Amino acid sequence: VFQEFRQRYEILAANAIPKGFMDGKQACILMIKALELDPNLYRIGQSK
Amino acid sequence: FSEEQTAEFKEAFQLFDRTGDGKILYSQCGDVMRALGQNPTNAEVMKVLGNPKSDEMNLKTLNFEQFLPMMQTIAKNKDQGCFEDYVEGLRVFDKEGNGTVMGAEIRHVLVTLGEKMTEEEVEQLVAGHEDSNGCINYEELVRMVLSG
Amino acid sequence: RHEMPPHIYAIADTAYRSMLQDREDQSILCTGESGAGKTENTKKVIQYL
Amino acid sequence: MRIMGFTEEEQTSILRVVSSVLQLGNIVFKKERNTDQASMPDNTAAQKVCHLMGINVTDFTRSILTPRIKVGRDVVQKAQTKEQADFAIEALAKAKF
Repeated sequence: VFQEFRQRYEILAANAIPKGFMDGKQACILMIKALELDPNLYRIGQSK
Repeated sequence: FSEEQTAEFKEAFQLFDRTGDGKILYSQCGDVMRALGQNPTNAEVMKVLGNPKSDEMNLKTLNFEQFLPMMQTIAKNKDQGCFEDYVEGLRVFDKEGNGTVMGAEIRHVLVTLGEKMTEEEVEQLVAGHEDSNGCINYEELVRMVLSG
Repeated sequence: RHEMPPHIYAIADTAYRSMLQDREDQSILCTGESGAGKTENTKKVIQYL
Repeated sequence: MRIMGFTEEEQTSILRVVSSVLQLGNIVFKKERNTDQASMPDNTAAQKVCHLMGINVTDFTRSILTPRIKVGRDVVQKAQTKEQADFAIEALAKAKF
């Protein structure tokens, strides 16, 4: 789910997210972009 | 570096000498280094200790002459783990984010992870801060350890 | 699971932790023809949990 | 209220729960042509709410969008829609106030 991913893996890319309270969707987007992983190995769902 | 603080350095070095001349065991001199604010992991200590073995560490001491380049190499770290690291990692280490962290889990994951320490080490570390909930406020203890 | 080698204890652990985290009730279904040992695994999981 | 004998910490907690019930309005739900069940597009408002409320966000929005009802003796998990979820959160605001 959106929220669990970031809270579980913000510790990995700590500098990724802004310190403000941002929704899990965009936070996950930005953190995964900051991971620089291939687009095919994963997918963004509308809820997961 | 400078003789500015080398006086305190000398008195501390000779303070913990078992022979009283300027020869202090490798474990002991690392402990003094850590007591001097400069507290690195024993890994880089052995790395700059000529990569000795435990026997050499407990048999071979060090003069004050080589102690200066030794703290010089220690000062080449120029930084250690940050405070935000510790607070966020302990916050995400708890099970429910209840402003605190359980005690027994902390003791276990401290004596049984990465650098190994004895049980009484982390015991007197957490000692005094215990509570009936078993969930200690990680913030106060981590800032006490950082500032202290 | 990825840490430990494969075992049914790891299966039960994963099921329980998933139920705890996602709050979704987990379930376990053992299958196989009679004589393949559908029984021992179940009671072992029982004592494990 | 200070003359009444109200400590500062309970005053701040009162102000924070009033903050919570104020923020409760900004919760928005989205309908989908599939089933039109309640969906949270951007829970940052609910995020801040449950944050200053002292409850997890995930289980909270799960319970809201999915109510753990109980029929007979077995629990059932249905799906919520715009009307029932909005009514539920508004009744929650009423009860909290």
